[PDB]
Order: sequence, then C-alpha cells, then structure tokens
Amino acid sequence: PQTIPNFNPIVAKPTVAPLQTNI
Amino acid sequence: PQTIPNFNPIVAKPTVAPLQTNI
Amino acid sequence: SARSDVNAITVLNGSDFLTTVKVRGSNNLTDSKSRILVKQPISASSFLGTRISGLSQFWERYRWHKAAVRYVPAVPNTLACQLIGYIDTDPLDDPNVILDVDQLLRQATSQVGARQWNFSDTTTIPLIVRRDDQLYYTGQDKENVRFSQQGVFYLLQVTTLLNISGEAITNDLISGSLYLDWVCGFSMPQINPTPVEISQLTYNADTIGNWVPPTELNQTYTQDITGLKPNSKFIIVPYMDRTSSEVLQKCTITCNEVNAVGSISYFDTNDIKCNGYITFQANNIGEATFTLVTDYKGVTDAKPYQYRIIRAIVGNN
Amino acid sequence: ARSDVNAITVLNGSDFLTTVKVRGSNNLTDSKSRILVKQPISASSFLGTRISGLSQFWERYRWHKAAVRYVPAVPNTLACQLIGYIDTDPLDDPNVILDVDQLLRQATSQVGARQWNFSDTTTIPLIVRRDDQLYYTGQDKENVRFSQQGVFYLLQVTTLLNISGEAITNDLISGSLYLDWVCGFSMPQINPTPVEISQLTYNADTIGNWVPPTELNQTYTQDITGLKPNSKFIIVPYMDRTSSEVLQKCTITCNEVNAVGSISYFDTNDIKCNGYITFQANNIGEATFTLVTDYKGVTDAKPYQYRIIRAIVGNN
Amino acid sequence: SGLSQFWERYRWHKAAVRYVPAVPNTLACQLIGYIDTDPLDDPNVILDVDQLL
Amino acid sequence: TTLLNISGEAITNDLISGSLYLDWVCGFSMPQINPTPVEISQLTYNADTIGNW
Amino acid sequence: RQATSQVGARQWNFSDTTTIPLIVRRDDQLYYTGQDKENVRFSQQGVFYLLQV
Ligand SMILES: [Ca+2]
Ligand SMILES: [Ca+2]
Ligand SMILES: [Ca+2]
Ligand SMILES: [Ca+2]
Ligand SMILES: [Ca+2]
Repeated sequence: PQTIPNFNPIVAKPTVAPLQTNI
Repeated sequence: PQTIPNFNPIVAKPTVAPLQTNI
Repeated sequence: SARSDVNAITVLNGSDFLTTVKVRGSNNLTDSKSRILVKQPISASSFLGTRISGLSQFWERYRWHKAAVRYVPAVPNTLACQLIGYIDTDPLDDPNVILDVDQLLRQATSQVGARQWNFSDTTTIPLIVRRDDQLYYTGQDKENVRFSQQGVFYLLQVTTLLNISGEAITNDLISGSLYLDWVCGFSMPQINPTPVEISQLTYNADTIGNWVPPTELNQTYTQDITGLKPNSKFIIVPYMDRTSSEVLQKCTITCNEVNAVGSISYFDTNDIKCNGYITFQANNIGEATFTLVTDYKGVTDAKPYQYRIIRAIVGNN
Repeated sequence: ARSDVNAITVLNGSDFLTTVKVRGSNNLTDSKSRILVKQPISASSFLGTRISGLSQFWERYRWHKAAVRYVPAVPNTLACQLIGYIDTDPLDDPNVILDVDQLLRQATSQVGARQWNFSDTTTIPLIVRRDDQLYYTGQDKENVRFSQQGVFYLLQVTTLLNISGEAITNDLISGSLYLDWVCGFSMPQINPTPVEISQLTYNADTIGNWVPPTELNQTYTQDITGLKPNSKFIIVPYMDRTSSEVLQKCTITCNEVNAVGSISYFDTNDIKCNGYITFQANNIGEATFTLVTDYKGVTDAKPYQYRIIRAIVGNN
Repeated sequence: SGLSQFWERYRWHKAAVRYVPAVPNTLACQLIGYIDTDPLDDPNVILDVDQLL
Repeated sequence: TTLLNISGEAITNDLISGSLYLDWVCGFSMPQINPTPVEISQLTYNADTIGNW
Repeated sequence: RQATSQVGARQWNFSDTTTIPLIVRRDDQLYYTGQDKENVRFSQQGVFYLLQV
C-alpha cells in the first residue's frame, strides 16, 4: 500500500573459478 | 556444392578440475 | 550529388583500450583518496589513438547510445581484493570531498549502474542514458564540463590486496585493463583544433612573470601562478635581467605534487649563478604552487626575479 | 555492445588539397614543366584534411561522387588556358611523353576532363569503375594500384598574356584546389604510423659551451652536433660562472624555415641573459650559429653555457 | 596446404582460431589477439607499447 | 579462530576480507521533517607552556 | 601438424586422462607375431607416437 516499486534493488549472481579446465 | 563431407574435423569437450571432491 | 550541405547522424561501433589500472598496496594506502585510483571521464575526445578520440576531432557532437566498460583480469585467482565501479552522469558531483571511507562506498552502490567484483574476474559496467535528446560537445573541457562529458568512470578499491601467504603486498600491482566497447552517433562535420597533429609543434615562449620578493631576510615562503590551462605539462627556466651588490641568493624548489625533475637557483655575487629547470602538470583548476628558499641579507630588494614558461603544442597535452 | 559486424558507413565532407602556381615564359621549356602538379587522389594522401585522418581508422575505401574544384585568385586581366583530368591507372605517367601535342591530347580524352581559363572556376569529377573493387588504406607501401582510385593532373596550355597581349615571365600563384567527396569505408581498425613515444617528456639535461675568441671582434659559424637528423629544438641561455669585465654578445641563427628568436649576454653591475631561438635541424645532426663579439675582454674569460630541450614526443 | 596446390584460387568462407590452454589459473597474463586483413601494414614498425595495444 | 594460511601457520598482520550488504524492507508512518543537528564548540586559548631560547 | 591429421589423434594435459584408440584398416589382413625380422609391415599394425608440445 502506497509503495513505490523498485526503489534501490540489487541482484547477485554466483559463479566458480576452477583450477584447470583441461579441455 | 561439390563438397566432400567430414574432411578433417575436430571436436573439443571441456571439463573441470576442482581442488577437493569432499565425498 | 556532391556538396551536400546537410547534417546527418552517423552511427558507429567499435572497441577501444583505456589505461591499465594500478592497485595500491600498503605504503600508498592511508586515506579515503587512496581507495580511489582512477578518475577518468568517459567522453569521446579524452584519449590518444583509440579510434574514438581520433575519430571525434572530425565531428562536433556525440551521444553514447549504449556504452559499457569491460574489465579483464591479469592476475591469478589466488589473490584477494575487491573493487567497484560506477559511472556518474553529473561530472561535477565530485567524491573528492568525502572523508570517511564507508560513506565513499555507499554513494557508489546508489548510482543506477554500479557493479562489484573481484579483481580476478570480469564484468561489464554499463552507461546509463538520460531521458532527453541532449547532444554533448567534443573536445577539451574548456569552461564548464556539463556540456562535454556525458559521464565519469570512478573505480575504487574496497579491501587491501594480499598474497597466498596472507602477507599484504607493500608495492603497487597491475590488476588488468579496461576496454570500452561503444556505439555512438555524431552529427556535425568539422575539425576541433585542440588535438593538433605532429609536425606542427611550435614551442611558444611569450609569458614572462616575476617572483614576488620577500619582506624579511631569511624566509621560505611560497607562491602560486594562475592563468594556465586546466591540464598540461609545462617546464620552467630562469630569466634574469637585473643587477646586485652583495649576495642576493635564492633557491626555488619544485611544486608540492608528484612531478619533479630537479631544482633551480639564483645567486648574484662574483660567483654568479642562474640555472635550473622544473617540470610539472598544472592542477585541474589551472594553476600551480611553488615554494621558495631565500637567504639573502638585503631588504630593499626592488627587483623581483623573472622566470619563464614554455610548452609544446602537440596534442591535448 | 560487441557486434563483430562489418558495414559500409557512407560519409561526406569537403577538403583542401593545395594551392597552384602557373609557369611563366622562362620556366616553360617542355612537357616536364608543362605539367605543374601531380597529386594523387586517395583517402590517406593528405596532411590532416579530415580524410587523411579519417581514412586511418578503416582499411578499405571506395569513392562514390568525388569532385575537384578550382577557385581562382586572379583578375580577368590575365589568361592561360589549363586543363585537368583524373586518370585511374595511377601508373600512367605523362612525364614519358615529350611532344606537347600528344601530351594535351591524352588528357582531354579521359572522361572526367574539363578545360577552362584560370580566371573562372570549374568542377572536375571522378568516374568510378564498374566492379566491386575496394582499395586498401595506408601509405603506398610498394604497389599503387591497390591504394589509388585516381591521380590528378593539371596542365598549362599556351603561355600567359597581359592586358595588351604579351607573355609575362615571372611565376605566379593563381588559385587553389578543393575537393568534395562521398566515400564508403569498411572494416574498422587502425593503420599504423611510426611513433616511438606517445606522451610528453622533456629532455632537459643536455649541456654545451660556446667558445669566445682571443680576438676583439669577429663573427663565426659555431656549429653543434650530437642531435637528431631532423627535429625541432629551442635554446635557452644560462650561466654558472664569474666575471668582472664588460662582456657582450647578441648572437643570431642562420636558418630559413625557423629563425624566430634572439639571444643576448651582458655581465657587469647590470646583467642580461634573456632570449630564445627555435630552429630546424638539417639531416646531418648539424646547426649553424653566428656570434657578435663586441666585448673588450680580449682575454678568454670562460666560455658561456647553452642547453637544448628535446621534447620526447611521437617524433620530436 | 598441400591440397591447396591443386587449385589457383581460394577464399575463406569462415574461419576461427581457438586457444587451447596448458596452465592452471595460478599464472596470469592478458594476451590479445586479432586478424588483420591488410597483410602489409605490420606492427613491427611501431616503437612504443601503448600504441601497439 | 585465528587466521591460517595455505600451509597451516598463523598470519601476523590484519587485513580486510569482504563486504556486507543489507537487503531490507521497511514501513514509515508519519509525514514530517526532522531537523539537522548543527553544533559548534567555542574557542579555547591554551597558554600553559613556558618557553626557552 | 602431421599428428593432428591422422584419424585417431588426441590432445590433453598431462594432469588428466583420455583414451587414444586404434583405427582398423578396411581389409581382412592378419599380421604376424614375433620380432621384426626383415620388413615391419607384416608384423606391426601400428606405432604409438607420444610427443610433447
Ligand atoms: Ca551523482
Ligand atoms: Ca589513363
Ligand atoms: Ca593505364
Ligand atoms: Ca590492419
Ligand atoms: Ca592497411
């Protein structure tokens, strides 16, 4: 009620970082 | 047109190499 | 046919290369202003040989349709730091004045296009476009910046870097680079002169000031020079057309900032001396600040020492 | 955003090529001087004309509707018919021809040829080939038919005249040539141009000495070496010595392109050590300077000091 | 490149150049690669490093 | 716990390790405008040191 | 380059595993056992060349 939307949102997305791909 | 198939193809498949499995 | 006499939008695309970053260690990191490491506008005519700066001395206006600043690491994942970047569309909203470090970072994750990332991975900081039809001018920033610059890229450091053994590194370190893929649209054909081309340098020398004299005998006062451009790289040399009786010694030293090459002196007894040269870049407001060391005995000076400034007109400089 | 796409980007503009001077009776002998300007028409063949800086950021060009103007700077009281043709085989060289008749006759047979008196103006066009060939960009490395859609020749049919109809003899500047282009580029990149330093830095450490003679008054040709082949420099005087005699020197340079400056010396109860000269260096590592030598201290007191300051830029 | 000697002319409809690394992520160097199509204007003549990149 | 490195030994020096966000929701009630605290400390001279030359 | 032309070649880091297969001619040929006496095309059905980059 009486609420402006999307004032100051944030979105986070993780990933990884392996030691070798070894294609 | 006038094209022999699959002359000298190559296929690559990546993987990873973690630091521990920790089963 | 030819000789059109018409103005037309020309949309273009490309990728470029900004400057490498330089992360600060421990012996160069004690204030809020050390956390901030690159203050770099995001206009068009603000580089050297990028295909966007050289390509913008040939039109007059521009507008970033969509831009993005791309980070690429040059480090292993075993190193640990964390840094954020944001593009402020008000180039005279300056974070030069915040003191507490936490406030400096909270006003960065408020702008509507900010990111955060480790210095061992990659991410695109986008530019955000005002809701108007405004067209910004190219060229050097002359009087006010809100005509020319459409943004300012502030990258700033949160943590302190460190090796695998936890020992915080003491010196600087190169942590990758920035590339800026872009799409912009220019309007008016012309040539701005401020990025002149090589084989046209002239070495102007027509500005002759004079150092203010002291009032007492021994003193180490200071002096500032106004009227210079907001940013350049000048050099000074002495200039002396006066007389003396006893000693009239003096020794000016470089300004109090990074750039410094040597010293300069004045001494007017039989073992006369007049030599020296200082190099520097004027501050963003367009002046400089020297410091003097005078050690003569005469008080009725009435002969302010003269000096000189000279510069090479080769580019924006 | 990244696209990895290639497009054409048709552009438009107008430019300034050069000025033009017509030969008089004395300088006119045969076909080699009959021609007076042999100036290629490519995109990267100018000194900063918005296409020699703008055809640095693409590899390939192709004109569409180029055209060349002639704008005079003379009255109607002079006349010398001249013609102009843009040839498209740039290896065709009219200097081989020796008879002036055939020289004027392989010129107007070209399609985009125009013939006019040099008291009025005229537009010479560029006739574009039929196929889809795109010409590279850069300087002319080794071969030319990749990098020139055309050259531009401007000839001089029978000699000048005067109000009373006589041929004058002195050389004369007549007008200037302009250009109005529309071209289509492709493949964004940068062609290189040799550049060894890309940011300012001053070489404020070099030092030398000027020898005065043991003579009361004589002018010399004191020379300097250890410099670059061709560059710009500027001298500033200074002195870290002593003297108690009436010395005086007001030396001056000997150059033609850049001799704007002066130097002075004076060493007594009043002092004068002001001045600057800036010059070009011929391709030897050499520069000539002349002294004044109006001092009374015949005995050699001590030679003075000077210093160059080389600006480390793209190339000096 | 032996089988191309049996035809005068060619044209690459497509091409691409993979990079198949050999190291772990504990070694770091940005390296940059491209394909220039004017094979005469070369980078060897540049004498600085900031313009070469 | 104390710090530990790759090899199981204690680190000697402090450091920074991360950051902290705050994903919130909130509800305000009464429209008004609170003041801003303006404060200033008066002057104070300090002459309590005898000098020597 | 003459190794990534044969019809059963592989490439891999020396920290992982992969199977290099043998490829079989389109005939009924039977090769002899034993030491290689005079000519090798009777006895050996292949030759495993491993080589370092
Ligand atoms: Ca702001
Ligand atoms: Ca021809
Ligand atoms: Ca021909
Ligand atoms: Ca190229
Ligand atoms: Ca090229």
